[PDB]
Amino acid sequence: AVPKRRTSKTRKNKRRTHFKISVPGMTECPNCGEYKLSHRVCKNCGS
Amino acid sequence: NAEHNYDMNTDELVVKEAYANEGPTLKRFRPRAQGRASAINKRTSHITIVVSDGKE
Amino acid sequence: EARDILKRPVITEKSSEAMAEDKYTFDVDTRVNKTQVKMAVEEIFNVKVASVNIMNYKPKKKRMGRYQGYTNKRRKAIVTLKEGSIDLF
Amino acid sequence: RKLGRTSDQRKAMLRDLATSLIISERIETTEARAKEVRSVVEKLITLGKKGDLASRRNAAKTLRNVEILNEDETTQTALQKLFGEIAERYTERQGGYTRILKQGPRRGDGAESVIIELV
Amino acid sequence: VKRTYQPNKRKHSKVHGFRKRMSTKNGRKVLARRRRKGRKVLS
RNA sequence: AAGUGAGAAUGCCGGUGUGAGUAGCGAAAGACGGGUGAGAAUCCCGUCCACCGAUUGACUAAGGUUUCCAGAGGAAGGCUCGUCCGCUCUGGGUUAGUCGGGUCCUAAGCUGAGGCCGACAGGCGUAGGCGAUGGAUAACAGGUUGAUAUUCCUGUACCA
RNA sequence: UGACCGAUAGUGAACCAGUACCGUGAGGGAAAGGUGAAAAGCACCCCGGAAGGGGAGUGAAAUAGAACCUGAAACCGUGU
Repeated sequence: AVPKRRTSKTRKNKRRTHFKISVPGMTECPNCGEYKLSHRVCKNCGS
Repeated sequence: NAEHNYDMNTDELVVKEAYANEGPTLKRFRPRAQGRASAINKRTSHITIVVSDGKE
Repeated sequence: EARDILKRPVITEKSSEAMAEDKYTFDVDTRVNKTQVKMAVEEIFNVKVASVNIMNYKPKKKRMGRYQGYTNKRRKAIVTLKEGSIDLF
Repeated sequence: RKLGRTSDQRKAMLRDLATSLIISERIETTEARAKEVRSVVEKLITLGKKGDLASRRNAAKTLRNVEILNEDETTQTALQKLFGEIAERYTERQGGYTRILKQGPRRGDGAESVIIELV
Repeated sequence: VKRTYQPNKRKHSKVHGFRKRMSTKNGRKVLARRRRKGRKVLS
């Protein structure tokens, strides 16, 4: 129930290979000079 | 900073480097069970960002 | 004596409302009684006082601005007449 | 069907939302809550179309018996407005048709904010 | 549960104090030690 | 001429790691509208709903010792958030002849001039002195403040 | 006066010391020195609610800006 040995800087950086965030949809507004969320609306993004 | 000091373009700009160094951390304490107490750390960051134009 | 028993008067928003009911508040010494102040305000101001009320004040803590310290204790006394006028402002 | 709290608690909350969406036109809440109050509000508008005594008694089993309208400057008690104004304004095949508009997430947590207006 | 050390003003000035330590010779030696050390609080 | 050479003593002290973005985040049921602001699930007002219900109610005592009221905040602080605060900074707030005590009186005990006993230190004891948790002593109806009320004010009585 | 110490040394204490704190009590008992020659301690403009930056200015020096002489390892990052 307790780590027998300590992890290195190579085995610790290998586990953080999938630990990341994905990019958003960024549905560019038709004509308003803003940015609306995918299938959403904003006070600046007209479309 | 590159619009009043250098007065360059804005549409033709690209972020060159972008990192974050560590800073001084504060030490706190949390009372556990059976009288023993643990420790808590409050680390800080030194976010830095430089903007270029695709040329030196 | 009858001069060192009276320090300074209290000028706040509560003492200003007591002027309409003829009740002046003063800061006396922390060793006088409720009879020595009746013979010190009836001679310095020459006015026949009616009754007198006193109250003790404990010392406060301090402030982070300077360093850990303490405050001096004070003794308030509300003297009220019924024919005399004011002697301060 | 979806959940959230306990059987009784859920029921109570649902009734509150429905009554609050009948005397305020448009309101803004969460996604799941807006996708569950769009089936208990449309059924109430269907009972208001009939305009019979039986329906009126069945419409008082959900609508809260309070919330006296203050914007009408009178003694309107929800039901009257629903069986007089809301009912006398809809003639579509979707009875109490309602639309929902999605928006950005909240700051507190990550719940997706949404708006449900009457149509 | 009921713990120890029950606060009591009168009792605190009875078992200890300056009038109780200045009543015996054994308790008068503890007032000299603290004074020598430089303690800012004596009983 | 020496405090002269460090890799190990479950060695002493300080700083930073690994476990890991993992375990945990410790009493009631909340929902929406309006307001404030650079920023609101969390602050302010409103309506509905619910919980305690011989108590999570109201008041004496012990104990703690400004945490109480108002105005302004940069963080630190608060197991999230914060424009909020039992947190920081200014300036304020506790009124008694009758209310609790002190003062009168004594109980258990604790100290005692002469007086016994003891290498010394110091023990014990007679009148006396001290010592309440008990005895003896005199208030009510109302009106008012951002913070005090049998105490301030108004009427009216009682004790010395 | 010294083939004595020079901030983990020398007094427990070079500074806020018998002080923070710990215990019913007798008692136990820390950590913490250094900008520059002189505050000349960043006037002014730009981004931000502020904090903090980027120019400019003071200086021999600003990678000397009060986390203020020198700045070593463990540890954490970006480019190649």
